[PDB]
Amino acid sequence: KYICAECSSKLSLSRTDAVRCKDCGHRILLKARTKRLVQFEAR
Amino acid sequence: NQEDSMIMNQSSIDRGLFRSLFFRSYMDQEKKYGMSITETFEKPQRTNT
Amino acid sequence: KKGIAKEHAKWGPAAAIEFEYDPWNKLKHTDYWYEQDSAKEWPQSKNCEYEDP
Amino acid sequence: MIVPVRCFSCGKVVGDKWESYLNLLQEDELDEGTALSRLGLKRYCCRRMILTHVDLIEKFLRYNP
Amino acid sequence: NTTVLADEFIAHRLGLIPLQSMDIEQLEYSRDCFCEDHCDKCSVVLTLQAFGE
Amino acid sequence: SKRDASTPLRSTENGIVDQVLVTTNQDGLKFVKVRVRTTKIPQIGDKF
Amino acid sequence: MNAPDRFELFLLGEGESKLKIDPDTKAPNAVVITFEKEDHTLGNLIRAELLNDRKVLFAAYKVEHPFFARFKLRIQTTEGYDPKDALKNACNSIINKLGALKTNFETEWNLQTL
Amino acid sequence: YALHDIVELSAKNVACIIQAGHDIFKVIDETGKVSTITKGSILSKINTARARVSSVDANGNEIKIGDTIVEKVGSRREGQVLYIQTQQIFVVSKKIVENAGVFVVNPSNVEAVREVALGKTVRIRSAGYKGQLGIVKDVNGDKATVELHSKNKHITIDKHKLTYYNRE
Ligand SMILES: [Zn+2]
Ligand SMILES: [Zn+2]
Ligand SMILES: [Zn+2]
Repeated sequence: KYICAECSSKLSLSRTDAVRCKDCGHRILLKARTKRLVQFEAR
Repeated sequence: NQEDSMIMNQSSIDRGLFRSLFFRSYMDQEKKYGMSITETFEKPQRTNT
Repeated sequence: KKGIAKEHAKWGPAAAIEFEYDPWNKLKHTDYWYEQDSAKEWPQSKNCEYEDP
Repeated sequence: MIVPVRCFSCGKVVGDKWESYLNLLQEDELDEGTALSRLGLKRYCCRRMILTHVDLIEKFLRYNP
Repeated sequence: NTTVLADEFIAHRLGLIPLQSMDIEQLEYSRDCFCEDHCDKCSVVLTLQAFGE
Repeated sequence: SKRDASTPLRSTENGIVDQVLVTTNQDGLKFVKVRVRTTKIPQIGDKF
Repeated sequence: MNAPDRFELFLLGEGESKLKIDPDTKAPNAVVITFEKEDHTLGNLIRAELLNDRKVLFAAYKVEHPFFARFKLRIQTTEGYDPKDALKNACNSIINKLGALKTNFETEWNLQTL
Repeated sequence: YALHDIVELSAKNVACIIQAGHDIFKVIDETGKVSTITKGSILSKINTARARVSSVDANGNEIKIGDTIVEKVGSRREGQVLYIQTQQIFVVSKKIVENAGVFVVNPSNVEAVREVALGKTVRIRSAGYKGQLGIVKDVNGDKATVELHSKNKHITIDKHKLTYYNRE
């Protein structure tokens, strides 16, 4: 559900939980793209 | 193209001519109005709202 | 999908389609812009060799 | 970022020869015009499309992401 | 997708990629044939996978 | 019990959300930043 | 935000006729044929073929606006000559010329090894 | 309580105020009888706007709150319906001063003067944008408005010719 900017490792944290990366002290905590199907056209 | 106007090729436009990417950033904070009270980032469910 | 270049340039089967006619100024369709000499300013086209001057 | 797939003016595919263009510039140490002519670009539209392109994709990939 | 590029950008680049169309006459427009979910009778499906190590 | 305080998207602009990040402010309060990317093609009204 | 439907340019709309023929009161034996979802490509060729016929007197094609894929051809012929017959003859001649050109090109390509 | 307000006197009694006072209210009941009561006699105020009550007139045309109706018999009083009772309707008329212009009449004696597609990804089948992912915004009836993912435009297309897909 979330990834680290540097480590790029999944966290899958829940509510009322720290937003800091477990592996490193960086806490950017980027989120991966949605699993929903997405379509684009060259037009 | 009068009055300094111009005519641009539609084929070139759709083929990759002067295409642009626009990025807009929105920022949100849970600024506290009073101690012990803070905002929550959750999907509204229409209950008590 | 099957389509034509009119809908989008990506379907264009040909890049450049050169079309020419009347190399020598026989029909007077074009009035060459000249300052000293029309022939000197404008070099002869490649196809000119295929028609009588 | 990447070389355009097709020329804006005519639509000729010029992205295949971009790597060949770089190799000719570096490996053979040929000038821009001679290399472009060897690649088979007659119209100056493709000449300026290839010559004027800048490889920002390599710059972007320098970062860790 | 996690490349530095954009999904729309890569889609546009892929659109310009030439594809073999010798048997285009045999192929039929999707809007013509009564199909569902881009049937192969009117469309060609490919898959792209790539990642460095 | 609570009042909605969501940030609606711009009425006159639309596009595909590109990235979303969550961090902590100087005081530790939760902070969110969402960047939306749109592809704009030249049109008649566009100025060059 | 409201760009025209690109596919609609070459595709007929719902409940739209490909050709609309109406009479013209400007001159005797004058007709107007509105071609829908067509460009200069066919109109210019049809008009040129019509002008090549002696019986045809006037044949002019006009495009109202680039936005709309549509044009109007005004055709006036001699008395007793239905414009539709002249248009059909011109189209048949165009088809014959195109077929002859295709056959000649195929023969030339076959003759040449490359 | 203000003038013309609907007061629920009891579980089965509903009245309309014709003279709103401080603690004394004159109200006409469904039977047309006008009586004076105290503030405590009113259990609660019925919200006409939020009241989903409808009746059938003599001609069969549906009548709702606020619709202008004219009596078929009597004085042919014309007025706007404020509230609809099970067997009676309260109508206020600006041309009548008696009882503050509010009168109770039988409905038969007057004449009038859930989208599953929404919020789900769809693909069009028979159109110029067939096979294109779209998000349904709203439906106006027999037509569904969908925003295309790859195009910044909303198009209205019949829902029957669209195929629905799972969230993922
Ligand atoms: Zn980390
Ligand atoms: Zn070119
Ligand atoms: Zn099909």
